[PDB]
Amino acid sequence: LDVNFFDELRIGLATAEDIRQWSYGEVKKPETINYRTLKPEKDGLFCEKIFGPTRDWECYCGKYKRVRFKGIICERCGVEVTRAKVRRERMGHIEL
Amino acid sequence: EFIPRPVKSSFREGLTVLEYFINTHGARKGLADTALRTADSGYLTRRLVDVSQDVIVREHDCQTERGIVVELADGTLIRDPYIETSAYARTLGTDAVDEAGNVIVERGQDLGDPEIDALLAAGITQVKVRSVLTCATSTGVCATCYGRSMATGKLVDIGEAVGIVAAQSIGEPGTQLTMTGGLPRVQELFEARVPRGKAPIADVTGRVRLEDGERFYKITIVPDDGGE
Amino acid sequence: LKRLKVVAAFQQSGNSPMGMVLDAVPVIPPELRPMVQLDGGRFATSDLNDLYRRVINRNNRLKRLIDLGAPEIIVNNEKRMLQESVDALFDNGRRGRPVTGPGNRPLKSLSDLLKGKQGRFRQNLLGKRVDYSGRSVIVVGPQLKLHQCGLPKLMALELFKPFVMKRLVDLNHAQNIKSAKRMVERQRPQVWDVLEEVIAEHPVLLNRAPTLHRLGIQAFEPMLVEGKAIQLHPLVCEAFNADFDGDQMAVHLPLSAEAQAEARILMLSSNNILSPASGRPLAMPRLDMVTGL
Amino acid sequence: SSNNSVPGAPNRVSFAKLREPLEVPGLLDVQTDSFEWLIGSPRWRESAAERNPVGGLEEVLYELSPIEDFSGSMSLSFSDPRFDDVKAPVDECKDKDMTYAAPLFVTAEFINNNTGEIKSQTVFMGDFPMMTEKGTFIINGTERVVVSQLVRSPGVYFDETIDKSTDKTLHSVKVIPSRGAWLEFDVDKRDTVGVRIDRKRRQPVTVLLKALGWTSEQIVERFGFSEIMRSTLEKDNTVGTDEALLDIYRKLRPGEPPTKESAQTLLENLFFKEKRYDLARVGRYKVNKKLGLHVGEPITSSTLTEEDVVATIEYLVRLHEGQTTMTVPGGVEVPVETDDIDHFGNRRLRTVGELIQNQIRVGMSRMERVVRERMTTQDVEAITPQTLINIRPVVAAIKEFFGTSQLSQFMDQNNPLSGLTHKRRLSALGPGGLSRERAGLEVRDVHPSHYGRMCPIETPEGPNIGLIGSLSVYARVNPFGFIETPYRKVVDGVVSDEIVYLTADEEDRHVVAQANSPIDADGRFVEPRVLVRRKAGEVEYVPSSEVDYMDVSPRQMVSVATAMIPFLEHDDANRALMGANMQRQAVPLVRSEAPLVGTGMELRAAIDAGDVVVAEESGVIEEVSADYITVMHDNGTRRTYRMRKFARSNHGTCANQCPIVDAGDRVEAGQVIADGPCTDDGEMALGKNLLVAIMPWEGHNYEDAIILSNRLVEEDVLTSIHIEEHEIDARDTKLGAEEITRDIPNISDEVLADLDERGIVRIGAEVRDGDILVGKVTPKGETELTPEERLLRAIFGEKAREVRDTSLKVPHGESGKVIGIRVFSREDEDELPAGVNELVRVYVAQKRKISDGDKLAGRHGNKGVIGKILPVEDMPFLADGTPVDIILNTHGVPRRMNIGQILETHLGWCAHSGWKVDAAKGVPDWAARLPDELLEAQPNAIVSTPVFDGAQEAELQGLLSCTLPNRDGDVLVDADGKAMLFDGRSGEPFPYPVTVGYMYIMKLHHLVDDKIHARSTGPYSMITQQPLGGKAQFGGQRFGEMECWAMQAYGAAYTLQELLTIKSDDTVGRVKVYEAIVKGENIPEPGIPESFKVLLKELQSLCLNVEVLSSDGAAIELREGEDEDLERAAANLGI
Amino acid sequence: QITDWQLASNAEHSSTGLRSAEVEALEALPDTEIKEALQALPEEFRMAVYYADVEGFPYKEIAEIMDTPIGTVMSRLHRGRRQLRGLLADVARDR
Amino acid sequence: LRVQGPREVQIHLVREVQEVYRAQGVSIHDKHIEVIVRQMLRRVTIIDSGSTEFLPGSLIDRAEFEAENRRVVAAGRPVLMGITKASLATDSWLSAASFQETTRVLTDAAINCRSDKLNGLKENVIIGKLIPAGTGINRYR
RNA sequence: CCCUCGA
DNA sequence: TGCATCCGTGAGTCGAGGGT
DNA sequence: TTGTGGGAGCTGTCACGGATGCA
Ligand SMILES: [Mg+2]
Ligand SMILES: [Zn+2]
Ligand SMILES: [Zn+2]
Repeated sequence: LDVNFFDELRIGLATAEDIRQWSYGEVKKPETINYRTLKPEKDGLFCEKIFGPTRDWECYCGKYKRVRFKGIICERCGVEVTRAKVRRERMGHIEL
Repeated sequence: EFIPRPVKSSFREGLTVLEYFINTHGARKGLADTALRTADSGYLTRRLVDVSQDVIVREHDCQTERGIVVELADGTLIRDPYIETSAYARTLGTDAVDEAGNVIVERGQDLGDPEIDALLAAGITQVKVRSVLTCATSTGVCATCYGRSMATGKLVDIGEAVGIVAAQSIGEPGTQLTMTGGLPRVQELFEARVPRGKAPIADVTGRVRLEDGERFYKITIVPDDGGE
Repeated sequence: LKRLKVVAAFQQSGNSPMGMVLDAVPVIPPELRPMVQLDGGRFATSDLNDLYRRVINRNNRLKRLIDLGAPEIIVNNEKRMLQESVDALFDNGRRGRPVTGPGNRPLKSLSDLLKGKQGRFRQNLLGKRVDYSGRSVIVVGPQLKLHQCGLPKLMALELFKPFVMKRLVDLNHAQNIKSAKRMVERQRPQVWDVLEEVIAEHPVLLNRAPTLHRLGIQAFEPMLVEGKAIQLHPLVCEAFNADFDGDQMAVHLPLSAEAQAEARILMLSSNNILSPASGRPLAMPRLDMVTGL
Repeated sequence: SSNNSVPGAPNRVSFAKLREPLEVPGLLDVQTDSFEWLIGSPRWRESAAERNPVGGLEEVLYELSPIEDFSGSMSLSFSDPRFDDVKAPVDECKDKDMTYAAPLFVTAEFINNNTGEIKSQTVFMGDFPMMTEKGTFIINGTERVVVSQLVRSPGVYFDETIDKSTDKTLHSVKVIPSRGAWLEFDVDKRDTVGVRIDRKRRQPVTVLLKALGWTSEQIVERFGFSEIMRSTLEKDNTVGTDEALLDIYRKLRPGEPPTKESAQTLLENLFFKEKRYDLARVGRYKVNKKLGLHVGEPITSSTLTEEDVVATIEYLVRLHEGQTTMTVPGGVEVPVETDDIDHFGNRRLRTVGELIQNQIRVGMSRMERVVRERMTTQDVEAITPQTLINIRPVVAAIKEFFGTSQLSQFMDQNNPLSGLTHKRRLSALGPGGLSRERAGLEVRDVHPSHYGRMCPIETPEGPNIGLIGSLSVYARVNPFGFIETPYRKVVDGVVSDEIVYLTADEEDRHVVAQANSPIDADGRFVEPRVLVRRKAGEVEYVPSSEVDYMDVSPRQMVSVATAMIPFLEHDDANRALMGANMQRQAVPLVRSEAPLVGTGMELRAAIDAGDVVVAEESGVIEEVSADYITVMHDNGTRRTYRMRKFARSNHGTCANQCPIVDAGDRVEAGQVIADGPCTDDGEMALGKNLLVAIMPWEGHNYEDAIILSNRLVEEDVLTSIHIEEHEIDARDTKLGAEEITRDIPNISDEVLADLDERGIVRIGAEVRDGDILVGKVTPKGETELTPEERLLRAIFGEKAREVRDTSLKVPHGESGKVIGIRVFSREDEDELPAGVNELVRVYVAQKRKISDGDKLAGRHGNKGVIGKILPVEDMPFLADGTPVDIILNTHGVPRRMNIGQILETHLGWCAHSGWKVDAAKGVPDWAARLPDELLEAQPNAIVSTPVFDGAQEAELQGLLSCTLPNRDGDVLVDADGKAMLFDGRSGEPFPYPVTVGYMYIMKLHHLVDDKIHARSTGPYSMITQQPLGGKAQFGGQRFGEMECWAMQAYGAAYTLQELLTIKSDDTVGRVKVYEAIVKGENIPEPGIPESFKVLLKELQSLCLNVEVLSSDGAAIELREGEDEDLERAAANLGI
Repeated sequence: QITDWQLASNAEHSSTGLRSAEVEALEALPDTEIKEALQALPEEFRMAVYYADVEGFPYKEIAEIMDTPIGTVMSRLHRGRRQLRGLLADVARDR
Repeated sequence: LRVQGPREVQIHLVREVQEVYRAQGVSIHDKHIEVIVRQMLRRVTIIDSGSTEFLPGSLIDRAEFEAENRRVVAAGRPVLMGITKASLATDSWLSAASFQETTRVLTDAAINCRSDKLNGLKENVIIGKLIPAGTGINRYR
């Protein structure tokens, strides 16, 4: 928890290196989610591999569905088994 | 623009059809005006809150001797019309001494209602008062220059955010201002704009030569120093 | 001098101007650009996703053209389109036409999300929606004292719900905190005797919009009242510019010792009799009272 | 007096003295005329015969046909539009979320000239939505109105604007058609005349003149008199014809290689080619009367002609000199003047039928694209009128229009008057109209041409003021879309009975007198000198020899709702607008009661509103039940009217029709058979007659508050019925389909006791806050089971799929009786959206009594909320024990300028008590003028005060003398209208006579029950993590910016922080604060607002590297822990 | 902008609702009826049931944590489930 | 301002605003208007930059102008600033961007690597810290 | 966000 | 190069419930 | 993937300051 005593708050221009140092993977596909299964398409704007898991402690394919498995990255999914909260603080990027 | 024919009827008698129709022009013009006027006043209030927000009281007294002189009053003294907003609630800058040696109000008193009454009763016609114009504090203002907190009646407490109270006090009645400007003029001054219809002033003391053409005035000032 | 203001700034602690040209675009986390299913089987997406999708589509089509060794005119067309789609993503409408959604509505870009009275600054940081707050019609209630307000029972019960729950478990009316919750939600008759206990001496803030000055928010001591309306002491009307032709007011419950103390001391109605603009009193007899006296 | 144009209508005796020579037209005619034109109904045709008849559809079809191919070989032409029957009745569409539509067929004839063959066919166009008998539409189940839209008529318009800097008087002209490209001509600061075409740069007008064919000398000959045209031609860049066309094309297409012939083609297509450019018959007539062209009444073609362009250019250059006259080749003495944008001869309205036609046309053209596309890609002998026509774009156009247009609106159905005025509205905004950011103040003003057309009183107080008006009583829209008003023709000084309908245009050429003008019984202007009006709000006295027309009636300027305010002319326009608006917010009460004091307008507004059941034909009542009414005509045929019973309106008010006839009764055509929601025996009854006292009462009616007798609670006189529709669906989700079930997790058998076997609440149950109405469960997933839920499921071996409770509950503060359940299934064949399996609506009815906080008002803008409901024994009472019903504070009346409310009160008393003027030894003087059969009245008589012709002051004072007494011979109200009241609290009499009387009071649809709201804690927005908004969503109040200024000015730092972190945004501090309060300990310290992190993330998304640093200068990590709570979870499971 | 009405409408059919601070707080507070029932069990039984069907470990792992053979962890598990089924009469309040 | 000096401008402006409010029967105490006017006269334009790092023509707060003048051992004449421009030119880029013209303020703050001291109350409001006023002052806190 | 309404 | 033009900035608060 | 083939809207806003660009 942040003690909320920040001295200063500073801007500058981001370098492409900074933009890649923030990113968790490149969004390569325009598709959002399957019209049938309502699940985030891989490499899309809602992909779970880079942005994060939609459901708490659940990977994309279901091989790791528990709080017991925590921190590990599913070698079949590429999805990190953690809280869904991460989907509000993990940026992707796009290589132009 | 006023209609030449007046509504000769009272609402007790009951207006005719044309009187009623005619009355609606102005009725609705005013109802519609109210929305734009309240938006204008609100924008001004937001800008004032922003410009004044960090102004807070920081210390009790900067101990300055600077201030401004306010008038309080051919056979008798006529109370000044503007005592309520410039003299009252100020901190007295210098002792108020009457025609005799009496000390009516001492330097650094509140100038409440009893004090202003005692001042007028003693023939005092001018007083020096502390102001935030003359306040010497680096950041913000000091309590003694600001005077009493209008909300509490006592002298302003050290933490008060008087910028927001000032912006609110100026904005709140802004919707009362109707029709160089009214509320447009308040905005013109606060925005520090070059005013429409600007009256030039003298750059130096001297003599005036006034060339009076047709729709063309030409003023020349010859300085007392003798310069250009 | 104009031109120097830029160069001198780029001439301090690195900060190379290369950052003004981009080879990689950052993509905002997906929670901040939601997509929700609607009644009907249709979806509603934030504009940000359509903008990023146009960027992605055009960048991929440019990749395809570069691979196919397309004519230079066509690849240049695609590069210009990519520039324009990133321009839309960042600040739509700033150059040329804005990317439009249905109804010829310009999609709100990342710049719009920050500007205006709807952007994050004015809409979500300098003011926000709060918990422990209610709203209702106001009625006069002339029997009150200056420091008091009539707070409806069904408002007080909700506003104080966790307090009355703790007390319900304190006095054994409930066995656990979950049953206390169920009790307050079912409005079992035990709660009301407890309610008047917790409400006592706990100040609440009343606000009436538009708040034109600080006296547009004032603290009161709540008296439990019969009915569904807030009773508002008749002498504070002038301060709120409140009449009783349908005005409504908002109730806010301070929680912390500090917030309650600020309410009792700084904001209590009977401590704010004087106008903070003119120094004169405002809680003065106004119309009927005048004709009485 | 009798008002007997309606059969069986109650006897409302009228104080009016002038005679109405004309009757109020069908108040729904504005919509029925329009739609029956669009359709081409038989009725419409007959009307045409009385007056070349084509219908809106026929017009689209003839404009579109014939459809030739690029080679002129094969032609498709649409011939006849016809309609099938309606697919389903109105109530059936409402129940099943359908659209009340009829199938549209057309006759499609395809010709092949190369083979000479002809294939006719009947082609189906789509399910065309239908207007009801009430002038509305049912769209996807809900009832809707298409509001008429105020647009500027096609034409040519000149205005004068002073120059920005130079202070020179500049002139501009806009040629604006009903469809196509705009044209503009503008003179600059410099004296060059310029043409602006579709916002392009201003080329010299000489460029266009030479591109049309006019040579340099041919131009100098005509425009030489104006040294402006000679100056701009000497300043012209190039001189020639095809070079001019070249420059036109160059400026018209940027980044484009110009070509002379394609420039010729494009320019001839833009304005003179009837394909994509059309100013309608309105625009043609407007420009022809504006410039003087074609005065032999030729209406053959409606397109921009070259001669029209030349005439407008010359008009502009001569208006720059401002000469009062002009003449064109063949022109006719044309006045030169600027145009008023707001004058109702230049501002027309597109009604419903035209609004629909304008979308039909778009769909048809999009379909014609596909027709021309199919004609090439298809085998020429294998095609048919069915293979070309794709009706997808037409159906999509109609659907889009009714479903997204600003002008297709949720019908407001508080009461019949609401819907009646809504159908009659004139709205300024919309597509093709003016936009809201361009809504100046002058479009909102009352314009002198609105007289008799748009009511100057009825309009909104808030942001829509002057943008929404309502049509005047006697007004009618002409086929051009202009509003006409009737006038009696005055021949040389006699006022005949010939009625002529004038537009605002034709009105300024004449002069108009008033309905208030004395005349002898034979007919002649016995008034010696008149006070009249002419153009631009003239007001002048004049001899009756110059008066051309006179008003047909007072209230001619007034709308329906406005014409229902007794003593309107005693009320200032502000409170009168308030009264007109608040009538349309009255709620229907359980028992409806017509006003003792009304105008002649109530009855005729109820009938035309439609919520009243009226007999189509004369007959005898064969049967009457609460459920239906059967009349046996003299024909031998029967007719049965089914009663709407406790239907829910769009706004939650109860639409309950009730029969007013008895079995055996004789009824005529046009007689009301059953009352509607706010009707009483055929008349509009929006409120109740209340015994009022005008006096302060102990501050409980301070500052507009109202005091009520508890009688109004006990006798249900201000009780209303309100019906909510709670709807919930079981649909397919990411973890499987939801199920509507009685098996709810974490719920005891007790709380389900009122549900049936399937999980829906049982009909007739009483329901309170949080009661399940429909049990539902949503697939959850094992990771989302709480540790307690996981333990319980393991121990008791529950193999059932893990679900979370997503039941539909009763929302906070709502309660009532379950009136009806309606359910649709996918197992059964029921139209449902995709993925939606089960749908169920529970209807709940609450009987709301009047309460502290409810809003009441009279008809004169006299609004208040209820401050206190006193026991009957506490009210001030009259000398015979009668407690007054409502106490209105005296201080509220005089400064609002509505003593109508007082005058009504007086008349209300008189009508309640009944009177008999002496009339012995002659009729008195005050009664001489009007009263006649008003010389006496029985108690609780029903009287009308027509606006501007009602009960005069002297006659009112006279009735207050001859008031009949009560049952003991006591006169309780003196000749001033005052009475001695006893203080019911103490018993002592009040020291002074108080005005008491009867006043009509309405229960406005602003009730505490709807408005009380409180939230401790609830839902949060996913984007910002701040509380949701709105009562319906259980939201939190917005502590806005000015509120934070208020909090700062106090120096209340901790309150401000707590409001801005733990009460909204701090996602861990929220939980820890609720936890602290529940555990009885001190509230913790705030965290970081989530919205600040959201701001930083948005900035990073803008490539801004915003970091937050510590004292050291090191970036701070803005994230939370993973296992921050491990000890206490074990502690809570007891391990 | 995504409407609050839209957020709530969507929450009506989602595996997890728009949860309130109070719900979270209660979930982070003891479930008294359940905690007392678990504390009634002996240590070995409570630990076996907790490891088995609260944390969901596989039985061999539950063995390796309590260093007892698989059979006796299974014995402790089934018998602690029985004892808790007896101890929890508030299943009827929730079932 | 340039003729009679700053002390006289402040008098002029307070009086000329009070006149508008007086002609409409509105009583504003002078001290509020003076609090606003004071913020219009807090900077000086640099005519000759002398030996300091100030770009000529820039508007510099009188306190920091005189402080950096004292430590360099500089031609500064007072400026009258409108309230909107005195607001957009504050040492807090957060305060400026949240007030008005957000895109421009943020572009400049980026180019200039501006570092917000986070000391104003509004800034403290935005981040969730106790405002430096009233009960949030260290003296009382 | 828009529409209609409320103070 | 000296302005005129064009462009970009801003235009009150909080509520209700119905929609894309 | 082959005779032919340019949208639907729109302005019915206003005041002010300063870069932009133009002769
Ligand atoms: Mg009010
Ligand atoms: Zn996986
Ligand atoms: Zn000082």
